[PDB]
Amino acid sequence: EKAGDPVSLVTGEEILTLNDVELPNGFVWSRTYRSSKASRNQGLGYGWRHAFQFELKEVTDEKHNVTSWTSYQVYVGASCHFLNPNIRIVTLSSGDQYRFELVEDIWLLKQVRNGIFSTFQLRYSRNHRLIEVAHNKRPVLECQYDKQGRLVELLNAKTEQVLTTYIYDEQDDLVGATNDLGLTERYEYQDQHLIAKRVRPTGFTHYFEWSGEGSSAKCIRNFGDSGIYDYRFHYEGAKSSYSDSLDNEWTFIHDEQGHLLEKSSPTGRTWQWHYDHLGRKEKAVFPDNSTTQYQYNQQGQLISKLHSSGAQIQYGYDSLGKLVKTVSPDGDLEKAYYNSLGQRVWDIDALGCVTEYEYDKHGQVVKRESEDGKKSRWWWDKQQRLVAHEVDGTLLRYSYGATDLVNGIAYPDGCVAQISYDDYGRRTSIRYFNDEDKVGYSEEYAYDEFSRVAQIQTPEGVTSYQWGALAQQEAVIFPDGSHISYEYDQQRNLTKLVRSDGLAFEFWYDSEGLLSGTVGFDGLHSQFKYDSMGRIIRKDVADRTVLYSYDDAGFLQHIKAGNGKNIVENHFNYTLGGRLTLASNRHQTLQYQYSSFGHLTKRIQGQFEIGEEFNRVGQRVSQTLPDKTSFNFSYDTNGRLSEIRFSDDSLPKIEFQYDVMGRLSVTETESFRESKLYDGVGRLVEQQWSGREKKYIYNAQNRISSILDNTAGATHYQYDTLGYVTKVSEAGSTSTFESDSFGNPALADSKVMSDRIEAYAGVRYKYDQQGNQVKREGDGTVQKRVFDALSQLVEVHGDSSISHYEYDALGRRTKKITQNGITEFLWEGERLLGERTADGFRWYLYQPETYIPLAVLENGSIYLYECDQVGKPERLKDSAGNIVWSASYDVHGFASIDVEEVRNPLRFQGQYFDQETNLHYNLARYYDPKLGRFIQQDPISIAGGINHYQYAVNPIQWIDPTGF
Amino acid sequence: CEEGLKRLQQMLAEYQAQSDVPQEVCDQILEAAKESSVGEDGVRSQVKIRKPNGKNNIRYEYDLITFYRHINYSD
Repeated sequence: EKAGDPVSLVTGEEILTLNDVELPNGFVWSRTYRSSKASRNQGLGYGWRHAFQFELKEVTDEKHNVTSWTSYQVYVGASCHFLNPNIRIVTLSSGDQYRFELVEDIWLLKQVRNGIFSTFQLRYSRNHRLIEVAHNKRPVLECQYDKQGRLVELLNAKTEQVLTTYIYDEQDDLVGATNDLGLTERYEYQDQHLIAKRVRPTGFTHYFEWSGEGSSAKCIRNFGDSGIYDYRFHYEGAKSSYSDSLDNEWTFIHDEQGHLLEKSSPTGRTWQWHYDHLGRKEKAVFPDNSTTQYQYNQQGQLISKLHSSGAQIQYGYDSLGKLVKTVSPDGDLEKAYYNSLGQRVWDIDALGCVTEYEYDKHGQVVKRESEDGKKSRWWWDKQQRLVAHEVDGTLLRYSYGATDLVNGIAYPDGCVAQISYDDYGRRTSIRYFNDEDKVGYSEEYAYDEFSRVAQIQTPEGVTSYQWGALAQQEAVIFPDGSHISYEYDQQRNLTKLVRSDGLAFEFWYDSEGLLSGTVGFDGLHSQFKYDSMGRIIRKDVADRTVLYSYDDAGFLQHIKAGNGKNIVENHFNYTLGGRLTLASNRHQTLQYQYSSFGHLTKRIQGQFEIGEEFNRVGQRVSQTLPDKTSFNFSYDTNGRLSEIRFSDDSLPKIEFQYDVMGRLSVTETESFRESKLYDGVGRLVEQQWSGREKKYIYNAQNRISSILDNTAGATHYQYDTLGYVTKVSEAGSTSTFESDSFGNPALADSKVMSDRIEAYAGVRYKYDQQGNQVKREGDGTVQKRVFDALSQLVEVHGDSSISHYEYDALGRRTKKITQNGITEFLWEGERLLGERTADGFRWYLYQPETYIPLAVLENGSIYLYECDQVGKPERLKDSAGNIVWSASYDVHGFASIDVEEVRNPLRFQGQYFDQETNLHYNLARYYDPKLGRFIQQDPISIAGGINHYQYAVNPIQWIDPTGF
Repeated sequence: CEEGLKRLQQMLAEYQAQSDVPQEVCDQILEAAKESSVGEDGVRSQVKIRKPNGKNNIRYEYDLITFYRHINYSD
């Protein structure tokens, strides 16, 4: 159904729905066409309803007659029950959680509830016409007829201004819309009240053609203005078929009642449904060998749904309520509570932390209470508008402008944001203020003659958008001056992406509409083969292959990756509904263990075991580590980590204190204290370490301009209009760079073919067909690297030293073999936990939510770190307060170690520095500090930026953890 | 297909990104790469940054069915 732009499949009826006004409160005013039975006139034209005029023909026998178009009804769920006889209350209460309460002696409907917080009240005039519509109690809408019973204008009843201006003609049917936004859409019908053409306000005209005559006509050949949507329909008996503008025919077979029985695909995928004579689906057959069986008890309610070779959900209801208990066939099971007033409370999920709700005399929520903080508080005024909202101890304030739009937002720190509005919606400007007279971070938005964003002005620049009269983002213009254009094809599919350099990215699609090939700027090729269910099976890279393989359950089971050499052969074992717990390859076999209720209390990584314990509120306490060391984590109100204790009594504890905004503010120890200070916008500007002070001064473009340090430090940076670093002066010299507004060096010692560099600073690099750097020849040093079939480094040599790397089945480095020995690493999810170098066990402690290191344990000792706002380790001091490790990084990120009492392989964010190759490996890629760009492409090359080898705009205000 | 109007919210959402690719192509690109985006299923992480994620800004932003909680499955 609705396969055609807006047409049916069981019949030739054409159905179109449009919205006229969209108020921020939630009031919706729509209208349907209903081409079938278009002979009657309900005051809005021949076959037109404003979706707000319900009509029960008689007391109960007659149909409700929905605007779209006890004596219980099992097929639909009607529960129309009579009430006191004089004032005829009916209260339809159908199975779609609605309630249409009609009254006699006045012939009108009111109290249309659409949930718990959605109501509608009607007020008619002396005649049988509605003249007032209200949300709950206050006047919202107002009709205005032309003394003929036809609606024309729609007022706001608060401000005198027309909202929708209907325009009829000499045939008693509207030919104009003139909605709230101000877009006039034209409609021309045939000589039998059948729609012929519809001209959109933008300029795209749709046409319709009918085969039959009268109300039983069939709409076929639904073509557009320029053949953009060429749909051809064909009906024969109880079987229909339709083809789009790409010659893709889809067929459907229905039954006498009108339900869908069979659906076919041009590729060969077939879906089947078998009912149980009661209008409820009993058996579902997918294209693959899998049958789903539904089992219903008395009153139905879908109490069982069993999938082939799997489990069942087994929904639960007590007598008439909502979901009371969810079985969740895994080791867990959850429940809730439902009284006969709504307001679901006492929801017990797999873990603890029940959810209580406290309400006021009205129906809106007031307080949401959980275990160990996480309390939500809301304040309401005389109206239904929010005033105060507290989620974690913020208590923001909202101030209105005598309208339903938010005008001012007040923060607990003094920051006040003011929003300006015009005579319509689509806000155009937002500004932030502070306790002092200043302006900062103000954004503006300007629109075209239509209701589309034309340009956006940011303190960084101006970004413009040009549409192709179809709202498809035809072109985007950057603040610098470059432009990026898109070229589409039939059915509005992205085909070509062109930029200012001249290179174009190309896409290809199969008969199913999915991506089946991408051609990049440098020149590549792909196939993207899919199965009969929509899952990628063969990547079919120009040189390598991945060879996925599923286990007929929906999860990945095997990966036979290999291009003839260095086969990967990854294996997994997924259970029913997740819970992988196993990942094997030729090198590593990661195993996991879960508890009864479900908790990763034991993880196995080869021969090492970590283990951890959970609390009643689900928090992780008393973390276990190998070599017989344990940690202790405490908590406080609002559920935040503020105390970390160790198992050794000779180790001090760390205390954390947050600010009024919920950010990490102060971290202290017995002989160390760090303080951070922002400016009121959300950027760190001052850092203190009780003996060291660092300050940051920004420019007018919201960029780090000056960095002042107490220990003989004052660095200045100057960037371009886009943000790339143009020049940098640290103490006595100014280093300058240049770019081509795309992330590539454009100096006198640069050479690029399409996007990759060939020579820089007298260093030559070689690239293969895949795009990776295999050979690097500098000023006398040759480095040759051999990778795997999964774009990961295997070995590196050529510099009188051999190095090999071995990863696990998840892409994380586990073993590193070199001339110094063998180094084993221990990972915790996607973050490095520790390492072993045959001389002891080192543990790295990071922030609770970021990758900033704080302390490191080694040989029963602890050393505290001192980093800047970026997150790179700058200093490392022992408990006595002496300088143990100190270095200085350049603009590119090269480590200049001065004191090397202890080794520190940390880097910007979660990266690991290699001593033999001078590369930073974070999770899956390698970064060169002497070059500033990566050495290999990522699988998110097109979905992560324009340049595939670009790390970031500038390494002063941007990070990139977890590799790609 | 898609014929609805793009409000300011969607424009601001796609503006703060770095791909400049529509959602229908970005989702297909993310689905076509499964061997690199594989992760632990059912493990509460404390890094707030997933594998399909990537580059981000160090600046803080606190910009403002919405009352209840999807438990496991709402058919």
